[PDB]
Amino acid sequence: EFDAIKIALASPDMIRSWSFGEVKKPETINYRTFKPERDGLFCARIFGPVKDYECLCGKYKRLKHRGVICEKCGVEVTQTKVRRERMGHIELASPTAHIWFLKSLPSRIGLLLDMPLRDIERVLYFESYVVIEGGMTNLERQQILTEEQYLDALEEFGDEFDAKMGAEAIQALLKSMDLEQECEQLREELNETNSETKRKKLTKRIKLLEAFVQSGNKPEWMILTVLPVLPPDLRPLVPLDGGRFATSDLNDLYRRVINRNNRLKRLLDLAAPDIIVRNEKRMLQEAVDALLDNGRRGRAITGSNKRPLKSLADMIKGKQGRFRQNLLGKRVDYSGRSVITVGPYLRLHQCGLPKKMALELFKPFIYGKLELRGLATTIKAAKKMVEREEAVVWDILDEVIREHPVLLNRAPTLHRLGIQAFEPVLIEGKAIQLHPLVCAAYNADFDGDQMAVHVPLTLEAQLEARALMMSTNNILSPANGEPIIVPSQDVVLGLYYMTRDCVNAKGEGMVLTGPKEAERLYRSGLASLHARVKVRITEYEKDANGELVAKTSLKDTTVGRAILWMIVPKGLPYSIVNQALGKKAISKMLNTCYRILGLKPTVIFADQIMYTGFAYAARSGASVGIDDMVIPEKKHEIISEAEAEVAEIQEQFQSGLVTAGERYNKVIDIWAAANDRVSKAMMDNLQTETVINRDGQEEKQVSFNSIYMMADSGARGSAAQIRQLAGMRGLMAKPDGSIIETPITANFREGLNVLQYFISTHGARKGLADTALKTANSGYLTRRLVDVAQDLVVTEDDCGTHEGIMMTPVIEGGDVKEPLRDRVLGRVTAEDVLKPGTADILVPRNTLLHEQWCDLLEENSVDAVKVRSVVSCDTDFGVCAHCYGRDLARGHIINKGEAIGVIAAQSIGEPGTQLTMRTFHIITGGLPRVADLFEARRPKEPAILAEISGIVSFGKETKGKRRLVITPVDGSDPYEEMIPKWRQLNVFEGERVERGDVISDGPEAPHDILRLRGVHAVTRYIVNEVQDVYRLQGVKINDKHIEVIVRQMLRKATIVNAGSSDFLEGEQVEYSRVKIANRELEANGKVGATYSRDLLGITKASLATESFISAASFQETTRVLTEAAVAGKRDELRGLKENVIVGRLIPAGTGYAYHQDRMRRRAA
Amino acid sequence: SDEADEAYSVTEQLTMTGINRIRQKINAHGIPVYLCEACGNPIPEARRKIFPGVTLCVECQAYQERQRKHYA
Amino acid sequence: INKLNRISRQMLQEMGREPTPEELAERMLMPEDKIRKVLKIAKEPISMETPI
DNA sequence: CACAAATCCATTGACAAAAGAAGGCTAAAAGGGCATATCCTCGGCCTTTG
DNA sequence: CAAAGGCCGAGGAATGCGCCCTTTTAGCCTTCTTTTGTCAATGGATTTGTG
Ligand SMILES: [Mg+2]
Ligand SMILES: [Zn+2]
Ligand SMILES: [Zn+2]
Ligand SMILES: [Zn+2]
Repeated sequence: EFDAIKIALASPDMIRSWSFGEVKKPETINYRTFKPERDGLFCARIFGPVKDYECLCGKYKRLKHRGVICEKCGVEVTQTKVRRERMGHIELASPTAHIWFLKSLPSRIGLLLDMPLRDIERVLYFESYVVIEGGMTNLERQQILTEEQYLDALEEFGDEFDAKMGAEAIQALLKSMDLEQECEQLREELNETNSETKRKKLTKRIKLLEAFVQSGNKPEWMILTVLPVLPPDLRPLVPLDGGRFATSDLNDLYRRVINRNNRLKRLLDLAAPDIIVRNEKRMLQEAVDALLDNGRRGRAITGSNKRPLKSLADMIKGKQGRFRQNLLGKRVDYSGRSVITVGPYLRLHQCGLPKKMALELFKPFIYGKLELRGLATTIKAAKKMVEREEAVVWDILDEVIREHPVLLNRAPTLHRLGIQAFEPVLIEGKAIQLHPLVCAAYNADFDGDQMAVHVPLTLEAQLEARALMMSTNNILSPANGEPIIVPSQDVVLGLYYMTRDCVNAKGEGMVLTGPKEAERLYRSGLASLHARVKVRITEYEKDANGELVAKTSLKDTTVGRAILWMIVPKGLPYSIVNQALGKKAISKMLNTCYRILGLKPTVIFADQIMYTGFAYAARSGASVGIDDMVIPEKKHEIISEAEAEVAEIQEQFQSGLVTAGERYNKVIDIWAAANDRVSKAMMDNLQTETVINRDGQEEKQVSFNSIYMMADSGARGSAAQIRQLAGMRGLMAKPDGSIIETPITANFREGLNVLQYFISTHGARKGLADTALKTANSGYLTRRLVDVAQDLVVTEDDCGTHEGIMMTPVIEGGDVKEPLRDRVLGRVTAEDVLKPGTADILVPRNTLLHEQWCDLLEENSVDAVKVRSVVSCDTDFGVCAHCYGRDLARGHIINKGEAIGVIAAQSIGEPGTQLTMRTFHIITGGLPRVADLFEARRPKEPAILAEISGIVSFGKETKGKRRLVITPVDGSDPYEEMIPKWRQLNVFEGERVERGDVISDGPEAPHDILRLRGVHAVTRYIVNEVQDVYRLQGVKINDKHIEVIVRQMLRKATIVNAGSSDFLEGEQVEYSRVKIANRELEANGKVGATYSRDLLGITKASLATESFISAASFQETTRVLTEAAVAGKRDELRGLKENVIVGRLIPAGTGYAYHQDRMRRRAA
Repeated sequence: SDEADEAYSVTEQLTMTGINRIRQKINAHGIPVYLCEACGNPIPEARRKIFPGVTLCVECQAYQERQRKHYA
Repeated sequence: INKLNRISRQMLQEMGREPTPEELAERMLMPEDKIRKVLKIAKEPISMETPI
């Protein structure tokens, strides 16, 4: 409908073009009748009627009188939503400089006049006259004169002398200004001003002058003469209860302007002196300022309160502004929340919706059904039916709800799995029943959390929920393709108890005929669930071109192993269930089922796993007692020995043999060591038990202790919490991080006395205070990242580039901490992978390295594959599907369209929430280190590099820094470095060093790494560091996501050789533009311009957006809007955030086709 | 999550990082130095038997502890 | 309104707790409906940006 | 298939009411004139006082 | 020769703030003229009755 937004400076005439009438009186309503006034801010002539199709007084009260203007009040009879649309204007009696173009930092008026800000402010607030074209009389244009000086200069000069003060002075300075002429003089000086500050500011000014020329703006429009008036329904004066009214602050500021403007007209008509009229003009200036942007002058005028009034600039900016939480965060209909419960019988695709929420949300659908089937004559009769909640509204509910997903969403949507479409299953009660295997995605436990359900309304949104967000489509973490459907705690304890043998149970060494017979034997109670039997198992192995050959054999398994084999689908081997099956065993079981069989068998398998886990966990009868905390008997022996050691060390310290802090360290170490012995002793007591037996002799097997079974099945708990339960508690911290050296020699099976329970409170309160505040800013990294990587979208199928990073294993000194197959799975190869025979193309090229190719690669022991990276993609304004990879949220390759930048932001932010919130140093860690990493900050101690290649050489001695020069083997050596002798060198002056090499030691600033070595160098650096943190805590997140964030980082170019192109030299340009520019200029008979690639921290790169509707969201709205106005910018929308704001489809998801067809039209 | 389980993780990390810092400061395995690196004095036998690998006698050690107490 | 405030500020002190509008209309000369509407005249309504 | 009573259709007269349309009257809202001259704190600032 | 004190001024809460009188302006309130909706007559052109 518009396809683009334009912006400019508003002319006085255009401000009257909008207006429907000039507001003159300050009044608002009548105080008695409450009727709008004849010229007040709430008028009826200016801003339209108060009731629909009904003039103010009431002569014309028919909709048949539409559009006619009443005669007694002039109020045209229209709809009173027109009053929410019509502007008015205020005829300022004096020009008043628009505060944005004056008190903004560059001050477009100031840098456009080539005048200092204080000087304009002196002319403006009536300090000093200014020469405005003073003829030939030796007067200086824009030369300030003071009062006395203006008088005496006027002495001997009865001739014009043309000097003025006030806003009229600046208006006559701007109006007289010739913009192209100044561009010409500034080009002629830039010709011959070849010195840095002079020609620098020359060019920096000619840029704005040429821009003011192009944008159509006139320079003097920044001096308001007419002032527009926001319509009444955007600043209402509505009544509250009991004669009470509630207004906007905008009405106060508007009244202040109107009063002072009317008084100024009065003063001028009354011929008042200079002091009074000057002061009235200053007052009108400050009033208009406060109206536009209250607070830039100082101080923010306060209302009938202590707090400032809110203004227009405030009405847009700030989280209470329009952009923040009215342009994105909106309250939505057809929605509602409740308290979630388990509902463990559902399938992965459904959610128990209460009948009452379902009857409220689906109201219009139900009304339509009752009037379609004839059960309700009209919509009123259907309304009464479903209000009584009769007997057929329930059948209609079943029919309407039948295939109609509902979006379930929980409050911290860290990732896109905090929204999933489920099919509603109607239930009694008022709690939403949420599948158990979905809590991991939602981060939802059933101790009182709540969920919001929304209802898709369109067929297209029904198909987006079903096809896209349905819970049985999203089962792999989008950050890393491991399935997100891992069974959690009753399930894994069920599968562990059943799949866990003991030495002599009922029915040992029977040879069952198969899993059916083992189940029939167990359920009749003839055999126990863990009784090692020979069982005949038929497993089907797709060892073929997907042929599924069957093979039967005689395995040795427990009865539960075989009972559970009945649920496993065909393609899976039998060794998958033949072990104990803790937590990781189950996650890997689902994973291999997914890598063999796909998505439908995996969803079925997940449901069957949950069902059998819950069933055999209930049959487990796995309680928790007090006798289950087996305190080891050697605990007080170990504590006596440790107490003796601390007493001995204290005796030596008393004899001056050690210091104080030394002995503190010694005793802290003694207590940590004795705690380790107690924990080890208790776990070796707990983790095994004796039992008899076929032949009759005692035999040790793993313990069936319940606390241990829960810690060891991976179901819940771990040996540390087990240590606190039966072993000793240990040493406790303080909030400072110091360690209280009086340990907790007690456990929780015993008690703590008052002192130890006090001492533990220190660390407890510290941890809770941190977890309470981490919850506050839980999603700041995700938001920072989606600021910069938002507009990045997969827009192309293949770019064809042969660039690609060389993926290899990370060998962290010893072994590998991440193999090549893991780092390379899912990526598209960039070149042919040759066999170790060095003549056999193993994987040819553009081959999505799935698990087959990845196994082929690890098999030949090919350990350096060149893969295509998102950072080396030759695509413009996007990425292709080949340089990206596979999806990792769906097993397949990425689709053309997928908005991978937002996926990358959330895939780095959500997993980051599992990291420490405060940085800790060991290689630091925590989230703050990751944020600083992406901000690309300069480390204070940069290991200096070798900027040029050549023979090393030194120079002058200690001019602060020891000097060095590198001189090429055949080239010039104009680069020398002030190497600090503090920077203790690494290479002697007699070892010729290659370019891009270390000189000093220390942290490498990524800017220098990028400038010395390939972009691949900077990208490998960044991914290796940030993944260092993420592996430090144990969290897995792919490298694709860091790579796309980095490609958003280094997206600016700096031009060295401008070539035959049209780029200025020392200029930074969007690299995606300069690429196409040099490509085109080299297409024709020119040569391209060569640049130096840049790098910006995410908060710096996201501040450079091609649009301005988007950039006014996460930035200062005021600076962005002032700049866009003076630039005459137009936003051709082409973005995600802009199309969200303006209310159309985004170009990312299903909207990609809409935007493609629309671009077809706009190019036709 | 329960809001106390994450608190547990925070407290665990805090205490462990403190414990291991105060452990690394011990440097039990070491070299027999036999003489002070500050005053060259004879580090007495008992102090080298208690702390294998000392570098300061108790006087210079306590001195350094005062300064590193304040800072810098 | 200024006169109403003056007479009330005096009468509450001299009469005890507070002047009921019948008492003001008696002490004043008004007809006790005019006084009630004068009381009902709202005052300086509010900033709709007020916190909740 | 021929002749007189039964009944939808359109004007007349009379006219009750609804709608304005003015004229008059208050009360309400706006405007005008007024003629001795001029609090509490804090702190500089200077007169007086010793 | 300095010190106390008397004096003046530069800055803030607020227990702080018009009254009496003339003159227009709004609006309500009654009174009357006209457009409009209604009840009853009073034939007059199809509908039915008849043989
Ligand atoms: Mg909860
Ligand atoms: Zn009207
Ligand atoms: Zn590409
Ligand atoms: Zn010593």
